[PDB]
Amino acid sequence: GSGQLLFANFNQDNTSLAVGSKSGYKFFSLSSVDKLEQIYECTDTEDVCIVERLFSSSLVAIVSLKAPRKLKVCHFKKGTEICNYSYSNTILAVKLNRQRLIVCLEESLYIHNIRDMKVLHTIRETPPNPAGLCALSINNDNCYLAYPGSATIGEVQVFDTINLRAANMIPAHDSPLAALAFDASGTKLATASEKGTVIRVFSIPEGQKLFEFRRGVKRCVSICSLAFSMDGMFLSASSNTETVHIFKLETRAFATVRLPFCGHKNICSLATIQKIPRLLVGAADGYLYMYNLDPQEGGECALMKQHRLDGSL
Amino acid sequence: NEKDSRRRQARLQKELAEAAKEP
Repeated sequence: GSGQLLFANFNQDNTSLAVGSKSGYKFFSLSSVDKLEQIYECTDTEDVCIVERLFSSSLVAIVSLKAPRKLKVCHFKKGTEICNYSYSNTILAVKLNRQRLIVCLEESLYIHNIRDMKVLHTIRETPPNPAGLCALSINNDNCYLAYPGSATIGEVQVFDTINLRAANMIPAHDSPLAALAFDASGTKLATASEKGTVIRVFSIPEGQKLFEFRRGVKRCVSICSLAFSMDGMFLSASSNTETVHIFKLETRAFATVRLPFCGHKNICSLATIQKIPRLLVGAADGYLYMYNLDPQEGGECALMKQHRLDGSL
Repeated sequence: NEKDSRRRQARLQKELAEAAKEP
Protein backbone atom coordinates (compact mmCIF):
# COMPACT_ATOMS: atom_id res chain seq x y z
CA GLY A 1 0.00 0.00 0.00
CA SER A 2 2.92 2.33 -0.58
CA GLY A 3 1.05 3.97 -3.47
CA GLN A 4 -2.18 4.61 -1.50
CA LEU A 5 -1.31 8.01 -0.10
CA LEU A 6 -2.93 9.65 2.91
CA PHE A 7 -0.79 12.70 3.72
CA ALA A 8 1.98 14.88 2.39
CA ASN A 9 3.63 17.95 3.88
CA PHE A 10 6.82 19.85 4.08
CA ASN A 11 8.93 20.34 7.14
CA GLN A 12 9.47 23.74 8.76
CA ASP A 13 12.24 24.99 6.51
CA ASN A 14 11.21 23.08 3.37
CA THR A 15 14.24 20.78 3.48
CA SER A 16 12.19 17.56 3.76
CA LEU A 17 8.99 16.19 2.23
CA ALA A 18 7.03 13.70 4.35
CA VAL A 19 4.52 11.34 2.79
CA GLY A 20 2.19 9.07 4.73
CA SER A 21 0.47 6.07 3.15
CA LYS A 22 -1.33 2.83 3.96
CA SER A 23 2.08 1.14 4.17
CA GLY A 24 3.88 3.59 6.40
CA TYR A 25 5.70 6.86 5.81
CA LYS A 26 8.66 8.18 3.87
CA PHE A 27 10.88 11.23 3.92
CA PHE A 28 12.41 12.78 0.81
CA SER A 29 15.17 15.34 0.56
CA LEU A 30 14.43 18.63 -1.20
CA SER A 31 18.07 19.50 -1.89
CA SER A 32 17.68 18.86 -5.65
CA VAL A 33 14.95 19.45 -8.22
CA ASP A 34 16.21 16.84 -10.68
CA LYS A 35 15.74 13.86 -8.34
CA LEU A 36 13.50 13.33 -5.30
CA GLU A 37 15.87 11.40 -3.08
CA GLN A 38 14.26 9.11 -0.52
CA ILE A 39 16.13 9.39 2.77
CA TYR A 40 13.89 7.28 5.04
CA GLU A 41 11.02 4.81 5.02
CA CYS A 42 9.23 3.22 7.98
CA THR A 43 6.57 0.51 7.71
CA ASP A 44 6.19 -0.28 11.45
CA THR A 45 3.00 1.83 11.62
CA GLU A 46 0.39 1.41 8.90
CA ASP A 47 -2.21 3.94 7.68
CA VAL A 48 -0.10 6.99 8.56
CA CYS A 49 -2.42 10.02 8.28
CA ILE A 50 -0.25 12.66 9.99
CA VAL A 51 3.55 12.77 9.99
CA GLU A 52 5.34 15.87 11.28
CA ARG A 53 9.11 16.24 11.52
CA LEU A 54 11.05 18.72 13.65
CA PHE A 55 13.29 20.48 11.07
CA SER A 56 16.07 17.97 10.15
CA SER A 57 16.27 16.37 13.60
CA SER A 58 15.35 12.77 14.34
CA LEU A 59 12.09 13.66 16.13
CA VAL A 60 8.82 12.77 14.38
CA ALA A 61 5.19 12.88 15.48
CA ILE A 62 2.94 10.25 13.88
CA VAL A 63 -0.81 9.48 13.85
CA SER A 64 -2.37 6.37 12.30
CA LEU A 65 -5.93 5.84 11.09
CA LYS A 66 -5.98 2.67 13.15
CA ALA A 67 -5.79 4.77 16.35
CA PRO A 68 -6.83 8.25 15.29
CA ARG A 69 -6.87 9.71 18.80
CA LYS A 70 -3.29 8.62 19.53
CA LEU A 71 -0.12 10.65 18.94
CA LYS A 72 3.20 8.77 18.77
CA VAL A 73 6.47 10.65 19.13
CA CYS A 74 9.45 8.73 17.75
CA HIS A 75 13.21 8.87 17.17
CA PHE A 76 12.97 7.73 13.57
CA LYS A 77 16.64 6.88 13.06
CA LYS A 78 16.80 4.75 16.21
CA GLY A 79 13.39 3.29 15.35
CA THR A 80 12.11 3.86 18.87
CA GLU A 81 8.86 5.23 20.18
CA ILE A 82 9.66 7.83 22.82
CA CYS A 83 6.16 8.40 24.09
CA ASN A 84 2.52 8.48 23.15
CA TYR A 85 -0.54 10.45 24.20
CA SER A 86 -4.23 9.78 23.56
CA TYR A 87 -6.88 12.48 23.27
CA SER A 88 -10.63 12.58 23.75
CA ASN A 89 -11.34 12.95 20.01
CA THR A 90 -9.76 12.52 16.59
CA ILE A 91 -6.48 14.37 16.11
CA LEU A 92 -7.04 16.82 13.26
CA ALA A 93 -3.64 18.50 13.06
CA VAL A 94 -0.22 18.41 14.70
CA LYS A 95 2.22 21.29 14.55
CA LEU A 96 5.59 21.67 16.15
CA ASN A 97 8.63 23.82 16.58
CA ARG A 98 11.72 23.60 18.75
CA GLN A 99 9.81 24.58 21.93
CA ARG A 100 6.22 23.41 21.54
CA LEU A 101 4.00 20.74 20.00
CA ILE A 102 0.35 21.58 19.33
CA VAL A 103 -2.46 19.06 18.82
CA CYS A 104 -5.71 20.35 17.35
CA LEU A 105 -9.03 18.59 18.03
CA GLU A 106 -12.40 19.85 16.84
CA GLU A 107 -13.16 21.75 20.08
CA SER A 108 -9.82 21.87 21.89
CA LEU A 109 -6.14 22.66 21.34
CA TYR A 110 -3.37 21.07 23.40
CA ILE A 111 -0.07 22.89 23.93
CA HIS A 112 2.78 20.55 24.86
CA ASN A 113 6.31 21.33 25.96
CA ILE A 114 8.33 19.45 23.35
CA ARG A 115 11.22 19.03 25.81
CA ASP A 116 9.15 16.71 28.05
CA MET A 117 5.75 16.32 26.24
CA LYS A 118 3.86 17.66 29.26
CA VAL A 119 0.67 19.58 28.49
CA LEU A 120 1.32 23.18 29.47
CA HIS A 121 -2.09 24.55 28.49
CA THR A 122 -5.33 23.35 26.92
CA ILE A 123 -7.61 25.73 25.03
CA ARG A 124 -11.11 24.31 25.59
CA GLU A 125 -14.55 25.01 24.13
CA THR A 126 -13.12 26.47 20.97
CA PRO A 127 -15.35 27.41 18.05
CA PRO A 128 -15.79 24.08 16.31
CA ASN A 129 -12.89 23.49 13.91
CA PRO A 130 -13.59 20.21 12.10
CA ALA A 131 -11.00 21.10 9.45
CA GLY A 132 -8.24 21.44 12.02
CA LEU A 133 -7.27 24.85 10.66
CA CYS A 134 -4.45 26.38 12.70
CA ALA A 135 -0.92 27.68 12.33
CA LEU A 136 2.17 27.65 14.57
CA SER A 137 5.18 29.92 14.12
CA ILE A 138 8.40 28.01 13.33
CA ASN A 139 10.63 30.67 14.84
CA ASN A 140 12.62 30.12 18.01
CA ASP A 141 11.82 33.63 19.32
CA ASN A 142 8.21 34.44 18.28
CA CYS A 143 6.18 31.36 19.24
CA TYR A 144 2.58 32.12 18.35
CA LEU A 145 -0.38 29.87 17.62
CA ALA A 146 -3.19 31.14 15.37
CA TYR A 147 -6.62 29.51 15.15
CA PRO A 148 -10.20 30.52 14.33
CA GLY A 149 -11.88 32.59 17.02
CA SER A 150 -15.31 32.10 15.45
CA ALA A 151 -16.78 29.45 13.20
CA THR A 152 -19.01 31.97 11.37
CA ILE A 153 -16.75 35.10 11.25
CA GLY A 154 -13.10 35.24 10.13
CA GLU A 155 -11.64 36.26 13.50
CA VAL A 156 -8.14 34.95 14.34
CA GLN A 157 -7.13 34.14 17.88
CA VAL A 158 -3.40 34.63 18.34
CA PHE A 159 -1.93 32.87 21.36
CA ASP A 160 1.59 33.16 22.82
CA THR A 161 2.56 29.56 23.59
CA ILE A 162 5.53 30.46 25.84
CA ASN A 163 3.81 32.97 28.08
CA LEU A 164 0.55 30.95 27.76
CA ARG A 165 -1.59 34.03 27.13
CA ALA A 166 -3.60 35.49 24.26
CA ALA A 167 -2.52 38.31 22.03
CA ASN A 168 -5.09 40.53 20.34
CA MET A 169 -7.80 38.87 18.33
CA ILE A 170 -7.50 39.92 14.67
CA PRO A 171 -10.82 40.54 12.87
CA ALA A 172 -9.18 39.40 9.65
CA HIS A 173 -12.20 38.62 7.42
CA ASP A 174 -15.97 38.84 7.54
CA SER A 175 -16.47 35.33 6.25
CA PRO A 176 -14.93 32.28 7.96
CA LEU A 177 -11.23 31.57 7.72
CA ALA A 178 -9.99 29.22 5.04
CA ALA A 179 -6.20 29.38 5.43
CA LEU A 180 -3.52 30.67 7.81
CA ALA A 181 0.28 30.83 7.63
CA PHE A 182 3.05 32.50 9.61
CA ASP A 183 6.18 33.73 7.92
CA ALA A 184 9.48 32.21 9.05
CA SER A 185 10.12 35.11 11.42
CA GLY A 186 6.81 34.62 13.25
CA THR A 187 6.12 38.35 12.96
CA LYS A 188 3.65 38.16 10.05
CA LEU A 189 0.48 36.12 9.52
CA ALA A 190 -1.21 35.56 6.17
CA THR A 191 -4.94 34.86 6.12
CA ALA A 192 -7.66 34.04 3.63
CA SER A 193 -11.41 33.52 3.97
CA GLU A 194 -13.95 31.27 2.38
CA LYS A 195 -14.93 34.21 0.16
CA GLY A 196 -11.36 34.28 -1.10
CA THR A 197 -11.28 37.75 -2.66
CA VAL A 198 -8.23 39.02 -0.78
CA ILE A 199 -5.22 37.58 1.01
CA ARG A 200 -4.30 39.67 4.03
CA VAL A 201 -1.00 39.89 5.91
CA PHE A 202 -0.95 41.11 9.52
CA SER A 203 1.84 42.03 11.85
CA ILE A 204 2.14 39.72 14.85
CA PRO A 205 1.32 40.27 17.67
CA GLU A 206 0.06 43.80 16.95
CA GLY A 207 -2.54 42.71 14.38
CA GLN A 208 -1.97 45.65 12.02
CA LYS A 209 -2.75 44.97 8.36
CA LEU A 210 0.48 45.19 6.36
CA PHE A 211 -0.58 43.90 2.93
CA GLU A 212 -3.75 43.09 1.06
CA PHE A 213 -3.43 41.12 -2.15
CA ARG A 214 -6.31 40.82 -4.53
CA ARG A 215 -6.47 37.14 -5.39
CA GLY A 216 -8.78 38.48 -8.07
CA VAL A 217 -12.38 39.39 -8.73
CA LYS A 218 -14.62 37.69 -6.20
CA ARG A 219 -15.47 34.12 -7.12
CA CYS A 220 -16.18 30.68 -5.72
CA VAL A 221 -12.85 29.47 -4.46
CA SER A 222 -11.44 27.56 -1.53
CA ILE A 223 -7.93 28.76 -0.74
CA CYS A 224 -6.23 25.85 0.92
CA SER A 225 -2.52 26.68 1.24
CA LEU A 226 -0.64 29.86 2.05
CA ALA A 227 3.14 29.79 2.17
CA PHE A 228 5.88 32.37 2.66
CA SER A 229 9.37 32.15 1.25
CA MET A 230 11.94 31.89 4.02
CA ASP A 231 13.03 35.52 3.50
CA GLY A 232 9.38 36.72 3.72
CA MET A 233 9.44 38.42 0.34
CA PHE A 234 6.97 36.11 -1.44
CA LEU A 235 3.63 34.59 -0.47
CA SER A 236 1.90 31.85 -2.46
CA ALA A 237 -1.80 31.05 -2.39
CA SER A 238 -3.24 27.88 -3.86
CA SER A 239 -6.75 26.50 -4.00
CA ASN A 240 -8.96 23.92 -5.61
CA THR A 241 -8.42 25.56 -9.00
CA GLU A 242 -5.45 25.29 -11.34
CA THR A 243 -3.94 28.70 -10.51
CA VAL A 244 -1.34 29.31 -7.84
CA HIS A 245 -0.76 33.00 -7.22
CA ILE A 246 2.54 34.30 -5.94
CA PHE A 247 2.54 37.75 -4.38
CA LYS A 248 5.55 39.92 -3.65
CA LEU A 249 5.55 41.79 -0.34
CA GLU A 250 6.47 45.22 -1.67
CA THR A 251 4.63 48.41 -2.54
CA ARG A 252 -2.12 41.72 -10.02
CA ALA A 253 -0.20 38.70 -8.77
CA PHE A 254 3.56 39.01 -9.18
CA ALA A 255 3.74 35.50 -10.64
CA THR A 256 1.38 32.68 -11.42
CA VAL A 257 1.52 29.02 -12.19
CA ARG A 258 -1.01 26.78 -13.89
CA LEU A 259 -1.09 23.27 -12.47
CA PRO A 260 -1.58 20.26 -14.75
CA PHE A 261 -4.03 18.82 -12.21
CA CYS A 262 -6.72 20.47 -10.12
CA GLY A 263 -10.06 19.89 -8.38
CA HIS A 264 -8.67 19.12 -4.93
CA LYS A 265 -6.72 20.67 -2.12
CA ASN A 266 -2.98 20.86 -2.54
CA ILE A 267 -0.01 21.92 -0.44
CA CYS A 268 2.58 24.47 -1.58
CA SER A 269 5.79 25.85 -0.38
CA LEU A 270 8.35 28.36 -1.55
CA ALA A 271 11.91 27.06 -1.24
CA THR A 272 15.31 28.05 -2.63
CA ILE A 273 16.96 24.95 -4.10
CA GLN A 274 20.38 25.07 -5.78
CA LYS A 275 20.28 28.87 -5.69
CA ILE A 276 16.98 29.23 -7.62
CA PRO A 277 13.67 30.07 -5.85
CA ARG A 278 11.09 27.36 -6.46
CA LEU A 279 7.39 26.78 -5.95
CA LEU A 280 6.73 23.21 -4.81
CA VAL A 281 3.18 21.86 -5.08
CA GLY A 282 2.03 18.53 -3.69
CA ALA A 283 -1.15 17.45 -5.42
CA ALA A 284 -3.83 14.85 -4.96
CA ASP A 285 -2.85 13.06 -8.18
CA GLY A 286 0.26 11.77 -6.42
CA TYR A 287 2.77 14.23 -7.92
CA LEU A 288 5.08 16.85 -6.53
CA TYR A 289 5.31 19.66 -9.11
CA MET A 290 8.41 21.88 -9.12
CA TYR A 291 8.33 25.36 -10.72
CA ASN A 292 10.95 28.05 -11.00
CA LEU A 293 10.17 31.54 -9.76
CA ASP A 294 11.85 34.54 -11.39
CA PRO A 295 12.14 36.80 -8.31
CA GLN A 296 12.95 39.93 -10.31
CA GLU A 297 10.28 39.87 -13.06
CA GLY A 298 7.80 37.14 -12.11
CA GLY A 299 5.10 36.25 -14.62
CA GLU A 300 4.23 32.72 -15.70
CA CYS A 301 6.47 30.14 -14.02
CA ALA A 302 7.80 27.14 -15.91
CA LEU A 303 7.29 23.57 -14.76
CA MET A 304 10.76 22.09 -14.31
CA LYS A 305 10.05 18.67 -12.90
CA GLN A 306 7.40 16.42 -11.49
CA HIS A 307 8.04 13.50 -9.18
CA ARG A 308 5.86 10.73 -7.80
CA LEU A 309 5.10 11.25 -4.09
CA ASP A 310 5.20 7.48 -3.54
CA GLY A 311 8.86 7.40 -4.64
CA SER A 312 8.27 5.68 -8.00
CA LEU A 313 10.46 6.32 -11.01
CA ASN B 1 5.50 4.15 42.36
CA GLU B 2 6.22 7.90 42.37
CA LYS B 3 10.02 7.50 42.38
CA ASP B 4 9.63 5.28 39.30
CA SER B 5 7.37 7.82 37.57
CA ARG B 6 10.16 10.36 38.10
CA ARG B 7 12.66 7.87 36.63
CA ARG B 8 10.51 7.38 33.51
CA GLN B 9 10.08 11.17 33.15
CA ALA B 10 13.83 11.76 33.36
CA ARG B 11 14.33 9.12 30.64
CA LEU B 12 11.66 10.76 28.48
CA GLN B 13 13.31 14.17 28.86
CA LYS B 14 16.68 12.74 27.84
CA GLU B 15 15.21 10.89 24.84
CA LEU B 16 13.29 13.93 23.58
CA ALA B 17 16.39 16.13 23.81
CA GLU B 18 18.43 13.55 21.90
CA ALA B 19 15.87 13.13 19.15
CA ALA B 20 15.53 16.91 18.71
CA LYS B 21 19.28 17.38 18.12
CA GLU B 22 19.88 18.88 14.67
CA PRO B 23 23.03 18.21 12.62
